Amino acid sequence: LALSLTADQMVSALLDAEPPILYSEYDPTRPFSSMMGLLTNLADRELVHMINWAKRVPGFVDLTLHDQVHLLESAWLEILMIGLVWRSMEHPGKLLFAPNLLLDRNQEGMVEIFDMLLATSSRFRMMNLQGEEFVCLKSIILLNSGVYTFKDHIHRVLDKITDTLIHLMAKAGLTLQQQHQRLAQLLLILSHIRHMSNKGMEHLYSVPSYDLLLEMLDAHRLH
Amino acid sequence: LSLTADQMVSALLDAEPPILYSEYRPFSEASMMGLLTNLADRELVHMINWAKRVPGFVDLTLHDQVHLLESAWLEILMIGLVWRSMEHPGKLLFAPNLLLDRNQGKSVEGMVEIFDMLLATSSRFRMMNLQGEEFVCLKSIILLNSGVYTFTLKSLEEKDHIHRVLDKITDTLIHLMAKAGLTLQQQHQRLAQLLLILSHIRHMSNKGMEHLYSMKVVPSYDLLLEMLDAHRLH
Ligand SMILES: CCCN1CC[C@@H](CCc2ccc([C@@H]3c4ccc(O)cc4CC4(CC4)N3C(=O)c3ccccc3)cc2)C1
Ligand SMILES: CCCN1CC[C@@H](CCc2ccc([C@@H]3c4ccc(O)cc4CC4(CC4)N3C(=O)c3ccccc3)cc2)C1
Repeated sequence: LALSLTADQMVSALLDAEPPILYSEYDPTRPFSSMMGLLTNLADRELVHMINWAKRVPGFVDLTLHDQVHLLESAWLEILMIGLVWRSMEHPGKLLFAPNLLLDRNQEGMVEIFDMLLATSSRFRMMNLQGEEFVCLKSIILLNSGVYTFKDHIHRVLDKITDTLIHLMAKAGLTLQQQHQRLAQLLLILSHIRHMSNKGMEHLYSVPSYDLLLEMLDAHRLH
Repeated sequence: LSLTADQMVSALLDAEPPILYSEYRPFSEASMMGLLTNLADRELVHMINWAKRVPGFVDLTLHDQVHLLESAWLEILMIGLVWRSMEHPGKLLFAPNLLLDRNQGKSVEGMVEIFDMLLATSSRFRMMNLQGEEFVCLKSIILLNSGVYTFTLKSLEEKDHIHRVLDKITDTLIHLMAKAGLTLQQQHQRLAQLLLILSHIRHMSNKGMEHLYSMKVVPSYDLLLEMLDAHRLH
């Protein structure tokens, strides 16, 4: 039934599903120093809203809960990262983790990933990434990050998102050549977001459990 | 940059490296990694020659060429392996005389996880019926794209050039698919499917990089620079 939405209906649904921007849980009256504790706590709170968002991506909830959890397990860090890059676009050289937690690169192994995220924000700024495009990209990360590491339904939803992205670019006046060129440009940034998630995962080990994710998904009560 | 799509395909097909063999030290679990390392080392030399023939690559500085190869070489080995393996379900065709199944990939801690990811990519290629012309385009995208987000006025010019070459490879992939008779819808859908596989190949390369370091092991910047930094005396 979700595969029957029009491109405009798909965009509207994704825009409406957007999660809120959360704040860091630091007392702004106290001394600043604890950064990883604040960032970890923010990420933990941002996961619940991510799950609520995922449940509104058309087609996601037609999957079994087991497969929903596996997609979230694969995608959650990439999704946190692309959200961070999106909100940092208009803050050259800085990362807007929260509206009260804007850090620059001067604030072991952290700067390497900080620089990669700053480079993604700058690429988004160079391409003039639109909000409608960003929500489609985030939905593609959710469905594609865990699809090879477990499928037909996932691929049909991914195809619908590609159609929606192309529709947005055609509506913006791009030529057919510019549409395919921009689609490729946006999807190649996803490979860099995967790379960052991989390197970020290494840095953090230097993971939300299946049960935690399943609990956040709040299963229906008639099994 | 002025090549047509047809000329791009032709240049990429002509640049393709040869399929190398393993030595004919009999094969055993104990000798496996030595055999695979020796093969990869020989493939890397041909990979350098191939890269210099990818349109637009040698227009970049030496330093940037090295950086792009440093970031891409394992992905390139892997996608080559997945392509060689596409017609052999359940097996990885490292060489025509070195065709392994995943039970052979269990002797080393952490190998079977990567082996399975590679088999899954091979299966995906097969389900998509990936064409040879599409493959060489994807391999060229990996070369130009994997390191472009990890690099001055010269750097800005290099990045603009890389993105222009990437755009012409996109145009080439679309041309191939149009020529194959796909609708415009099917063309953008297949372009997206192909490019999303590159995210999985990046993931496999990062996991592979961790596995290689767990064992002992990469081409140094200086080694890659030595092979790329050729003289003109031959
Ligand atoms: C209860 C189960 C355990 N939990 C479950 C979930 C797990 C959470 C681990 C965790 C801890 C911290 C981050 C932040 C963070 C926070 C919010 C954001 O939106 C984005 C980010 C981006 C990010 C990922 C790179 N990050 C860093 O700090 C960082 C930024 C630049 C350079 C180096 C590091 C994300 C994720 C811990
Ligand atoms: C001083 C210079 C040092 N050299 C520089 C170059 C470096 C070479 C390290 C090196 C050693 C071995 C591989 C093989 C290999 C060989 C050929 C192929 O086409 C592809 C592959 C694929 C690959 C990377 C995953 N692999 C494995 O074994 C493997 C396969 C499945 C699961 C787990 C592991 C590649 C690369 C060492």
